[PDB]
Amino acid sequence: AEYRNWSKPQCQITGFAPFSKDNSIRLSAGGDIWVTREPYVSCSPGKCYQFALGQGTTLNNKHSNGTIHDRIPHRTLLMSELGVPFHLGTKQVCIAWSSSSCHDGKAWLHVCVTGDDRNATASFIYDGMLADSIGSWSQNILRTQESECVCINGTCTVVMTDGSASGRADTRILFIKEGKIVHISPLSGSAQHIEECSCYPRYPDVRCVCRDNWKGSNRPVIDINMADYSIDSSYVCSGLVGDTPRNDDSSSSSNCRDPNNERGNPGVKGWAFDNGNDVWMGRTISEDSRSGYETFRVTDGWTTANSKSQVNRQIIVDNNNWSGYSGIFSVEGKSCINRCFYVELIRGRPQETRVWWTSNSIVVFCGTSGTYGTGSWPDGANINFMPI
Amino acid sequence: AEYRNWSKPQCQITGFAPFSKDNSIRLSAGGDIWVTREPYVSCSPGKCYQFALGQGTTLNNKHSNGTIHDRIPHRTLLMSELGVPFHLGTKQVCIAWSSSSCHDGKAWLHVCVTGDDRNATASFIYDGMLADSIGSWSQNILRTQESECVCINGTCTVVMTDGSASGRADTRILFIKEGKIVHISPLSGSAQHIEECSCYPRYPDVRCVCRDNWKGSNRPVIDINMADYSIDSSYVCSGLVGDTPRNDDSSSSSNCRDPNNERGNPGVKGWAFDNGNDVWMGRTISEDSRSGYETFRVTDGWTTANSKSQVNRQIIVDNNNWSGYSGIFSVEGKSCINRCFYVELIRGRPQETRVWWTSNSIVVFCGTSGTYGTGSWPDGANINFMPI
Amino acid sequence: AEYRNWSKPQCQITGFAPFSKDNSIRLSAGGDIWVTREPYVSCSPGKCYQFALGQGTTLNNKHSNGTIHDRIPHRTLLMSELGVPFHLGTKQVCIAWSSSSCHDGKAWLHVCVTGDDRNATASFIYDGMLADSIGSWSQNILRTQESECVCINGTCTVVMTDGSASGRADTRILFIKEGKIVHISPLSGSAQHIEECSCYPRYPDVRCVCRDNWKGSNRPVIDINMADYSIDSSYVCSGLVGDTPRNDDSSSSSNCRDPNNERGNPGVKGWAFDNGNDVWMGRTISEDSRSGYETFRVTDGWTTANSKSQVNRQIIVDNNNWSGYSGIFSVEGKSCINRCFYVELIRGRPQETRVWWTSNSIVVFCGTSGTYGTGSWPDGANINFMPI
Amino acid sequence: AEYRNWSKPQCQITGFAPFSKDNSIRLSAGGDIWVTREPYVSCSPGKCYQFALGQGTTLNNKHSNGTIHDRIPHRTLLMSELGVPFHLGTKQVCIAWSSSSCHDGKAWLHVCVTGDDRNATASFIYDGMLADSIGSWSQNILRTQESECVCINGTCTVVMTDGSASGRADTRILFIKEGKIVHISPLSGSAQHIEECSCYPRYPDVRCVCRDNWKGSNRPVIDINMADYSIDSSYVCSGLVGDTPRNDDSSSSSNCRDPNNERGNPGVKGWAFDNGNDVWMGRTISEDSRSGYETFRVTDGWTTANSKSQVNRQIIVDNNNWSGYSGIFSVEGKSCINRCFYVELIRGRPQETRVWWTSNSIVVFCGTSGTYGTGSWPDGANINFMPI
Ligand SMILES: *[C@@H]1O[C@H](CO)[C@@H](O[C@@H]2O[C@H](CO)[C@@H](O[C@@H]3O[C@H](CO[C@@H]4O[C@H](CO)[C@@H](O)[C@H](O[C@H]5O[C@H](CO)[C@@H](O)[C@H](O)[C@@H]5O)[C@@H]4O)[C@@H](O)[C@H](O[C@H]4O[C@H](CO)[C@@H](O)[C@H](O)[C@@H]4O[C@H]4O[C@H](CO)[C@@H](O)[C@H](O)[C@@H]4O)[C@@H]3O)[C@H](O)[C@H]2NC(C)=O)[C@H](O)[C@H]1NC(C)=O
Ligand SMILES: *[C@@H]1O[C@H](CO)[C@@H](O[C@@H]2O[C@H](CO)[C@@H](O[C@@H]3O[C@H](CO[C@@H]4O[C@H](CO)[C@@H](O)[C@H](O[C@H]5O[C@H](CO)[C@@H](O)[C@H](O)[C@@H]5O)[C@@H]4O)[C@@H](O)[C@H](O[C@H]4O[C@H](CO)[C@@H](O)[C@H](O)[C@@H]4O[C@H]4O[C@H](CO)[C@@H](O)[C@H](O)[C@@H]4O)[C@@H]3O)[C@H](O)[C@H]2NC(C)=O)[C@H](O)[C@H]1NC(C)=O
Ligand SMILES: *[C@@H]1O[C@H](CO)[C@@H](O[C@@H]2O[C@H](CO)[C@@H](O[C@@H]3O[C@H](CO[C@@H]4O[C@H](CO)[C@@H](O)[C@H](O[C@H]5O[C@H](CO)[C@@H](O)[C@H](O)[C@@H]5O)[C@@H]4O)[C@@H](O)[C@H](O[C@H]4O[C@H](CO)[C@@H](O)[C@H](O)[C@@H]4O[C@H]4O[C@H](CO)[C@@H](O)[C@H](O)[C@@H]4O)[C@@H]3O)[C@H](O)[C@H]2NC(C)=O)[C@H](O)[C@H]1NC(C)=O
Ligand SMILES: *[C@@H]1O[C@H](CO)[C@@H](O[C@@H]2O[C@H](CO)[C@@H](O[C@@H]3O[C@H](CO[C@H]4O[C@H](CO)[C@@H](O)[C@H](O[C@H]5O[C@H](CO)[C@@H](O)[C@H](O)[C@@H]5O)[C@@H]4O)[C@@H](O)[C@H](O[C@H]4O[C@H](CO)[C@@H](O)[C@H](O)[C@@H]4O[C@H]4O[C@H](CO)[C@@H](O)[C@H](O)[C@@H]4O)[C@@H]3O)[C@H](O)[C@H]2NC(C)=O)[C@H](O)[C@H]1NC(C)=O
Ligand SMILES: *[C@@H]1O[C@H](CO)[C@@H](O[C@@H]2O[C@H](CO)[C@@H](O)[C@H](O)[C@H]2NC(C)=O)[C@H](O)[C@H]1NC(C)=O
Ligand SMILES: *[C@@H]1O[C@H](CO)[C@@H](O[C@@H]2O[C@H](CO)[C@@H](O)[C@H](O)[C@H]2NC(C)=O)[C@H](O)[C@H]1NC(C)=O
Ligand SMILES: *[C@@H]1O[C@H](CO)[C@@H](O[C@@H]2O[C@H](CO)[C@@H](O)[C@H](O)[C@H]2NC(C)=O)[C@H](O)[C@H]1NC(C)=O
Ligand SMILES: *[C@@H]1O[C@H](CO)[C@@H](O[C@@H]2O[C@H](CO)[C@@H](O)[C@H](O)[C@H]2NC(C)=O)[C@H](O)[C@H]1NC(C)=O
Ligand SMILES: *[C@@H]1O[C@H](CO)[C@@H](O[C@H]2O[C@H](CO)[C@@H](O)[C@H](O)[C@H]2NC(C)=O)[C@H](O)[C@H]1NC(C)=O
Ligand SMILES: *[C@@H]1O[C@H](CO)[C@@H](O)[C@H](O)[C@H]1NC(C)=O
Ligand SMILES: [Ca+2]
Ligand SMILES: [Ca+2]
Ligand SMILES: [Ca+2]
Ligand SMILES: [Ca+2]
Repeated sequence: AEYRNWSKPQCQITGFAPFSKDNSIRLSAGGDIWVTREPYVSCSPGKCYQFALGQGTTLNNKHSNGTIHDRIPHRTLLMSELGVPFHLGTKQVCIAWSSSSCHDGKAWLHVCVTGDDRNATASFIYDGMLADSIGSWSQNILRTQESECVCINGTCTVVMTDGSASGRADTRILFIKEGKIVHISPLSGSAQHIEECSCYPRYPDVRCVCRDNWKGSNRPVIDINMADYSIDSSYVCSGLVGDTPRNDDSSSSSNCRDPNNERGNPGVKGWAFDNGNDVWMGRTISEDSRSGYETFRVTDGWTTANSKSQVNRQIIVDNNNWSGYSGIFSVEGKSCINRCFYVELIRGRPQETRVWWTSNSIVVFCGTSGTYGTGSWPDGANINFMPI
Repeated sequence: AEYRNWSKPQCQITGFAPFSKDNSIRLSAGGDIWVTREPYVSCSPGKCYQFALGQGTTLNNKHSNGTIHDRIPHRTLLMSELGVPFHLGTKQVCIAWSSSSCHDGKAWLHVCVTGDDRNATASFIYDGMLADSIGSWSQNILRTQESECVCINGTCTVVMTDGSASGRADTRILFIKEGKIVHISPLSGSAQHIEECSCYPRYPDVRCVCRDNWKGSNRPVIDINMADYSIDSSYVCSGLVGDTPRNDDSSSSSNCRDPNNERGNPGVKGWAFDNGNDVWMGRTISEDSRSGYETFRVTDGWTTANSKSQVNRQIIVDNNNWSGYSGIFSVEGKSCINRCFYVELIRGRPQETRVWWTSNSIVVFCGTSGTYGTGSWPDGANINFMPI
Repeated sequence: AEYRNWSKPQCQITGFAPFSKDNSIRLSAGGDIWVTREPYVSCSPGKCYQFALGQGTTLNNKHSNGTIHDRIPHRTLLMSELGVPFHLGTKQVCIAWSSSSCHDGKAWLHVCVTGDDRNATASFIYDGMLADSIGSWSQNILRTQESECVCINGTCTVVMTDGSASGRADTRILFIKEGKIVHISPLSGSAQHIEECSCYPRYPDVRCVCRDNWKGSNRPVIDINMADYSIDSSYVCSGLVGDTPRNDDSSSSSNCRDPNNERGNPGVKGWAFDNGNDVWMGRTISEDSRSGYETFRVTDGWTTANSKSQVNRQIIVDNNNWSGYSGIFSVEGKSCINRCFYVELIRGRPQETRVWWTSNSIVVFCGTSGTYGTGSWPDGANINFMPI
Repeated sequence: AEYRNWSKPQCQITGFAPFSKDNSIRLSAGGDIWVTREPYVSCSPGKCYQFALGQGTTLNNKHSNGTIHDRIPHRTLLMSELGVPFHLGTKQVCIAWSSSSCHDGKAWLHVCVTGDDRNATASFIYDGMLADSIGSWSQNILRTQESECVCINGTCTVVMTDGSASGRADTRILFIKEGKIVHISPLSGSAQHIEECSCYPRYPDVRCVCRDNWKGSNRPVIDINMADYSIDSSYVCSGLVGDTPRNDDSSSSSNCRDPNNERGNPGVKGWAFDNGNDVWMGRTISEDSRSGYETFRVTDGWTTANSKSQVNRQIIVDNNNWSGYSGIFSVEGKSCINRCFYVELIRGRPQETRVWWTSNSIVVFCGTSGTYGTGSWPDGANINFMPI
C-alpha cells in the first residue's frame, strides 16, 4: 500500500443522490444501541465508516439521562462500517469528547481530545498505536473538527481551536506524519472565530469550510498549503449564507472577507465546496433552529460577493423534522474525486422534553452526475414510543 | 479477479434440494431482529448473501406497527451472509423501498430506489461507492426486480418499470458497467405489463420471467441480448400457469404470445426457467392466495402452447402455511451453471390480524442432479407467541 | 492452498488438558442464545469451530417449548468460532436435523439432513455451494455422524445410517470430492448396528469408533480404506467398555469381534482411539445414565480382548452433573496430529422438568504430553435461575 | 512474519496520554455484558487486545450473584479487540481462573490455569492449539501474572507461583517456545514473596515488577536473562512505594534489598519501570484501600535507596473512585519501545453492597514524549442504576 494523494479533479455533479441511512433512534426503541452525537463519515481506500462520539451508555439505560452535556470522561470515539448501526459490538477507538479521523492510504489516524475542559489532552493514534499528544496551549477548551481530516502523500492536516464561549479562539493547523506532529501553523488571513471545520482535498492543497461561532452567519473558509505549511482564510462569498441562525434570504449578506455580523452565534457545523465560480452548499431549512436540511448550488457564489442566484435545490430533510451538524467527506473514483455529505438528525433534548436523553441518527448523500427526484429522509422515530 | 461470464451450460437437474433457512420470525420472539419484506439471494464467486428491504425497525418495537405499507423513507437494503439472520449488526447498504443486487466478479452492484412516489430516485452503488443515479421517467412509482440482477463480462442488466400498474406502464432495460449506466433499451415484443422480473444468465444473453400485474396469470418472458442491447418478449407457453391468482389446472391456458385474461390481478413475484423444450417453475399451491409453494417441470412447457404435462413435483411449503414472493438466483460450478430459488414466508398483516406488523422469513433451495426426498419447510412461528 | 493429507504420526500423550468451555446455558439466562443439541468441533488449517444443531429459536423465547424433539424443519446447522457462544449473529450454514462437517484444506464440506423422517434429503454443501444430494435409500430415518468427517487428499468420507427404532440399520460409507459423491460402499466386517461415528484420520486411512444402538455396550470400530474404498469393522477390545448403559467394571466384557450383549440399548455417541496396543477412551461415569464423564487409557486395550488395566484416569465432569454426547476431533501440529474431544452437557428435559426446553453447553479438552492436576468442569447453570 | 526482538531503546517519555476506555459497567445496565475481573492488555504487531477473566455469566443475570469468589470452573479468558466491550460475541479463548497472554511476532500464547485449588492445571495454548500443560507443584493455588508475558526472539517468559499466600511460596520462571515449556528456573536473589508480576522487555532481557503479599509494601523486582535462563531479584529502590496498603510518604521506606515490613499485607497488583536512575510507577492514591490511581516519576528512584523526589505526577482516577489491579504492556514503534498501562476499575462487592456481583471496567494510557493536560477517568457507573 502507498499513500493517497487525491490527485484528480473534482467530479462535475448535478446534485446529490441517496447513499445511506442508519435508523439508530428507531432501532433504539427495541434494541441496545449507543447514545451518540457529533457523527461523521470517512472512507479508507477499501471502505466507508461511520463515526460518532458515544456517551458511554446505550439509550435504553438509566445512564442516558443527562446526555445533552458535551464533555464527560466516558465519551469515546465509535467506529463502525457505514450502514452498520452503533450496537454493542461497536469498537471504541479512543477516549474523546472531540475528534477527527482520516486514512492516509496505509492506516487510520484518529485525533482524540479528552480530560479537563481547560487542560485537555489530544492524543494522536496512528495504526492502532499512540504516536503523539499535545496539551491545551491556551487553557480554554481544546477542540477539533468533528469530521474527517485530510491526508496527502503521507501528511495529514487537521484544524484545532483552543477556545471558549466568551468568543476567544486560538486556532492552529497541525501537520501530522504517521501520527507524529511535524509542524504547527497559526491561522492567518481574515477568518475570525473558527470551529468544527469540514475539510476536503483540493490537490495539492486542502480547503476547509467552517463555523463562525460568534460574529458571522457566513461561513469561514481556510486554505492550507501542504507543501510549505502556509495558511490563508476568508468567508464564503454567497449572499445565501450557510449557518444557523441567520437572516432570511432577502436581508442576508457576505462580503467575502469579514464576518457579516448577522446572528452570528452560536452557529452550527456545516459544509460547502467550490466548483469554479459556483458553490455547492447545505444548510438547515429554518433560519432560527436546527430543523430541516437543504442543498443547492449558487451560481457565482464562490467568487462574487453576495450572489443570491440559486439553482438545483434539493430537500434532504423536511422542515417538520430535526436536523443537526453536517459535514463533508470525499471519495476517490477512477477519474475524479466525488463530494458527499452527512446530516446528523438529533433527537431528544433540548427540543423534545418527553425524554431525558439526547442522541442522533444520520443520513448520507453523495454527488451524482446523473438524474434524480425528490423526497425527505428524516430520523423517523416517534418520540412517544421511546424509553424515557 | 476477472469478470464473470457464466459461459457454461446449465446443470441438468432432477429437482431441488434444501439449502438455507433463516428462522427470522421464530427468532424475533426472543431477540432483536429486523422487520423486513421483499427478500432475495445473490452470490459472489466467494459467497452467498441474503438481502431484504428493512422497515427501519426491529419487530419487538412499537415502530413495527403499520409495516404493511410498502414505501417509507426509512426502508433500507439489508445485506447479510446467507444464514446469518438480520440482527442489529446487519449492514444497511443503501436507502431503498425497491432494489436489485448482483456481483460482476469484482464487486457488488446495488440498485436502490427511494423517495416520493411520483418522483423517485434510483441510486447505483458499485464497490461501496455511489456511481450513478436516475430519476423517474413516468412519475408513478419507479420500481425494479426485487431479486438479483445479472452481469456478463462486466456488463450488468436490470429491468425497471415506471408508471400506472393498470395502463401506460413503461418498462426499460438498463445496462450498467462499474455502476455507470451505459445504455437503456425500451421493452419490445408482446409482453404487456411487466413487474418484478426474476432474471438469469443464459450465455451470451440474459432471460427474465416476470409478473403480469393486470391481465395475465401466465408469466411474461423477456429476452435480453447483451451483445447488441436488443430486446424481445412473450409469455411462458405452459398451460400450467405460474401466477397467483389463477384458474384451476383444467381451465387455465396460455398461447405463448398474449396475456391470458384469466384472473390477471394482482399477481405475485415468481420465477421459471427453460431446459430445452421443458420448463421448471415454482408457484403458490393455492390458486387464490399466497399460501403454499410447489415446484415442478412441465414437459414441452417452454416451446408448446398450453402443455399441461407435469412431472417432478415437490412441495416446498405446505398449503397450511403462508408463502410470498419467490425468485431465482444462479451459481457457477466447475462445469455448469446451477439454478436456485428462494421463497418469502410472509407473516402478520393482512392475513394474520392478532399482530400489527408484517414481516417475513425465507427458505432457499438449489438445483440438484442427485436424488432427494420430501418435506415441508414453512416459517414455523406461532403467531400467539409473538409481540403484538 | 493445497488439500490436507494428515500425513503425520499421532502425538504421544499422557492425558488431556482443558481447552475450551462455552457456558451457553449460564449465558442463556441473561442474553439471547440459541437452543441447541448434538454439538461438535472441527478445525480448518487456520482455526477451530464449534457446531451444533439449532432448534430455530433462542432459549428465552416461547418457541423453546418442546425442544426435546429431535426432528423439525426449523433445525439448522450452526457454525461459530470455538469459544464464541451461539448468539444471534451466528451463521446457519444449512438446514439440518442431522449433520457432519469437515474442511479438506481448501473449503468446508457440510452434510445436512432434513425433511420427512422417512423420506429425508441429505444435502452436500461445499465451499458455500450446493454440490449434490441424496434421498433416503431405505425410507427409515437417514442420519449421519454428528461430529467431524475426515478428508484426505481431496476425498472426504462420511458414515451414514438409514435406520429405525426396530433395530434396523442400513449403514453406508460415502466418498465425496468437492461436494460430489463419487462412490458409496456398504458396511462390511463384524460390526452390527452403527450410529453416530466419531472418526479420525489415521493416514493413509480413516478410522471410526461408533455407537451400537441395540446389542453392545462395547463400541464398534470401522476402518475405511481411502485408496480402494473398501471397509472393515469390529469392536473395541477393552474390557472396560465405553457405552452407556453398561455393566459394572468387574462384569463387563468385549471379545473384539461381536457385540457383547450387555445392556446394548440405547447407547450414546462417544469416542476412542488407538495408540499401539493401548486405547484412549472417554465415557460417562454412571453405568446407567448420561451423567459424569471420565477419560483414561487401557494398557493393551486396543489389541488384547478384555483388558481391564486402566491408567491415567481423569474426571472431566463429576457424577453429580449431566453429560451427553461426546466426540473426537483432530488437530495438525507442525510434526504430529493431536486428538481432542468435546462433551455435550445437556440441560432441561427429560431430566430437569422445571423447564420446558432442552439445550446444551460444551466443554473441550486436548491431548497433552505434559503434566496436569484435577478438577470438574460441568455446565454450571442453576436450573432455578432459568426462563422456564 | 519474523519473531519480535524488542531491540530498540525505550522511548524517552514525559508522561502518559489517554488511549482507551471500555465503559463496561455503564453498558451492563442496558445490555448483555460479561461479568469479569483481572483484566489486562497486550498487542500483536498488528493490533491491541483487551483480556479478562469472565465469570461465566453476564451481569444482568442471576448467575452474577456471588462473583466476588475468584475460582470457579466456569471462568474463561476473554479476548476482544481493544475498545470492543465484552459482549455476547466475545471469544472465550481458554478455561482460566488465572492467566497471562502474549504474542511472539507470529502467534498468540495463552497461559490458562484452572481446576482444583490444591491440584490445578496450567494449559499453554499457542496459535489456537493446545501445546503443553503443567500441574501444581506445591498443591496450593497455582497462579500467574494476570498481565502480558514477554517474548524475545521466539522465547516467551512467564512467572508463576504456587503455595501459601503469606508463608513460603514457590515461585518459578517458565520459558516457552511455540507453546512448549523448554526450561524452568527457580526464583533467586533477595525478593521474598512474589505474586502477579508485571513484566516488560528490556532487550536482551526481561524485567518484572511484582507484588509482595506478606512483608513488603515496597515492590519486588525480578530480572530474567533470556539467553541463559538465570534469575536475580531485589526490591524497587524508591522510598515512595507502590503497593497498597503502605505507610504515608514521610514514613515509608525501601533499602533495595529486603521487604520493608510496613503494612505488607495483602498488597495489590501493580507496575513500575526504569529509565536510567529514575523510576516511573503507578499506585493507588489511597494508602489504605484500592481507591484512586496516580502515576509519577521518582528521580534516582531506581538506583538510590529511599529516594522520595517525585516529579511529573498525573491523576488517572481520582480518589473518590474505585480502582483495582494495574499492569504494564509494551508497544514497538519505528525507532523505540513505548510503555503503556491499564487500570482495573472494580465495582460491586466487597466495597459496594447494594449489589451482589463484582465486576470491573478498564482505562488505558500510553507513554508519550509530547505534552498533555489533566483529568480523571473513573468507571462512571451509578451503582443505583444497576441490576442488583
Ligand atoms: C422531481 O425532482 C426534480 C429533482 O429534484 C425536481 O426538479 C428540481 O426542482 C427544483 C425546484 O424547482 C429546482 O431548483 C430550483 O431552481 C430554481 C432555478 O430554476 C432555474 O432558473 C434558472 C436561472 O436563469 C435556469 O437556469 C433554470 O433552467 C431551466 O432549464 C435548465 C436546463 O438548462 C434546468 O435547470 C431547469 O429545470 C429549467 O428547465 C430554471 O429555470 C430556483 O429559482 C429555485 O429556488 C427558488 O425556489 C425554491 C423553492 O423551490 C426556494 O426554496 C428558493 O428560495 C428560491 O426561491 C427564491 O428565489 C426566487 C427567485 O428565483 C423567488 O421567486 C422566490 O420567491 C424566493 O425568493 C430552486 O433552486 C431544481 O433545479 C430542479 N432540479 C433539476 C435537476 O431540474 C422536480 O421539480 C421534481 N418534480 C416534481 C413534480 O416533483
Ligand atoms: C420421496 O421423495 C421423492 C422425491 O420428492 C418422491 O418422488 C416424487 O414424487 C412426486 C409425486 O409423485 C413425483 O411427481 C409427480 O410426477 C408425476 C409424473 O410421474 C410419471 O408419470 C409418467 C407419465 O405420464 C411416467 O412415465 C413416470 O415413470 C415412472 O417409471 C419410470 C421408469 O422408467 C421412471 O422414469 C419414473 O421416475 C417413474 O418411476 C412417472 O410415473 C406427475 O404425474 C405428477 O403430477 C400430478 O400429481 C400431483 C400430485 O403428485 C398433482 O398435484 C399434479 O397436479 C399432477 O396431477 C395431474 O396429473 C394427473 C394426469 O393428468 C391427474 O391425475 C391429476 O388429476 C392432475 O390433473 C407429479 O408431478 C415426482 O416425479 C417424484 N420424483 C422423482 C424424482 O421420482 C416420492 O414420492 C417420495 N416418497 C415417499 C414415500 O414419500
Ligand atoms: C493431582 O492430579 C494427578 C493427575 O490428575 C493425580 O494423579 C493421578 O491419579 C489418578 C487416580 O489415582 C491415576 O489414575 C489411576 O491409575 C491407576 C494405575 O496406577 C498405576 O498402576 C500401574 C500398573 O502397575 C503403574 O504402572 C503406575 O505407576 C506410575 O507410573 C506411570 C507411568 O506410566 C504414571 O502414570 C504414574 O507416575 C504412576 O504412579 C501406577 O501405580 C489405576 O489403578 C486407577 O484406576 C483405579 O482406581 C480408580 C479411582 O481413581 C477407579 O475408578 C478405577 O476403576 C480403578 O479401580 C479398579 O482397579 C483397582 C486396582 O485393581 C481396584 O482397587 C478397584 O476396586 C477397581 O476394580 C486410575 O486409573 C493417574 O495415573 C495419576 N495420573 C498421573 C498423570 O500421574 C493426583 O492424584 C492428583 N492429586 C491430588 C492430591 O488430587
Ligand atoms: C495541565 O496538565 C499538566 C500535565 O499534567 C499539569 O502539569 C503537571 O503538574 C504536576 C502537578 O503539579 C507536576 O508534577 C509535580 O511535579 C513537582 C515537581 O516539579 C516542580 O519542582 C521541581 C523541583 O523539585 C521543578 O524543577 C519543576 O520544574 C519547573 O521547570 C521545569 C523546566 O525544567 C518544568 O518541568 C516545569 O514546568 C516547571 O516550570 C516543577 O516546578 C512535584 O513536586 C510534584 O510532587 C508533589 O506534589 C504532588 C501534588 O502535585 C503530591 O501529590 C506529591 O506527593 C508531591 O508532594 C510532596 O512534594 C513536596 C516536598 O517533598 C511537597 O510540596 C508536598 O507537601 C509533598 O510532601 C508533582 O510530581 C507535573 O510535573 C506537571 N507536568 C508537567 C509536564 O509539567 C498542569 O499543572 C496542568 N495545568 C493546569 C492549569 O491544570
Ligand atoms: C433524570 O434525572 C433527573 C434529575 O436527577 C430526575 O428528576 C428528579 O426526580 C426526583 C425524584 O426521583 C425529584 O425529587 C427531583 O426533584 C427531579 N429533578 C428534576 C430536575 O426534575 C429524572 O426523573 C430522571 N429521569 C428519569 C427518566 O429517570
Ligand atoms: C397500532 O397503531 C394503531 C393505529 O395507528 C392503533 O390503533 C388505534 O388506537 C387508537 C388509540 O387508542 C384508537 O382510538 C383507534 O381506533 C385505533 N386505530 C385503528 C385503525 O384501529 C393500535 O392500537 C396500535 N397497536 C399497538 C399494539 O400498539
Ligand atoms: C409449553 O407447552 C405446553 C404443551 O403445549 C403447555 O401446557 C399445556 O397447556 C394446555 C393448554 O393451554 C393445558 O390445558 C395443559 O395443562 C398443558 N398440556 C400438556 C400436554 O401438558 C405449557 O403451558 C407450555 N409452557 C409454557 C412455559 O408456556
Ligand atoms: C444472592 O444469593 C444470596 C445467597 O443465597 C442471597 O442472600 C441470601 O438470601 C437468602 C434468601 O433469599 C437469605 O435467607 C440469606 O440470609 C442471604 N445470605 C446472605 C449472606 O446475606 C440473595 O438473596 C441473592 N440476591 C439476589 C438479588 O438474588
Ligand atoms: C470481455 O471484455 C473485454 C473488454 O471489453 C473484451 O476484450 C476484447 O474484446 C473486444 C471485442 O471483441 C476487442 O475488440 C478488444 O480489443 C479486446 N479488449 C481486451 C482488453 O482484450 C473481451 O473480448 C470480452 N470477452 C467476452 C467473452 O465477451
Ligand atoms: C509523494 O511523496 C514522495 C516523497 O516524499 C515522492 O517521491 C512521490 O513521488 C510523491 N507523489 C505524489 C503523488 O505527490
Ligand atoms: Ca455563526
Ligand atoms: Ca397476474
Ligand atoms: Ca450400546
Ligand atoms: Ca504488599
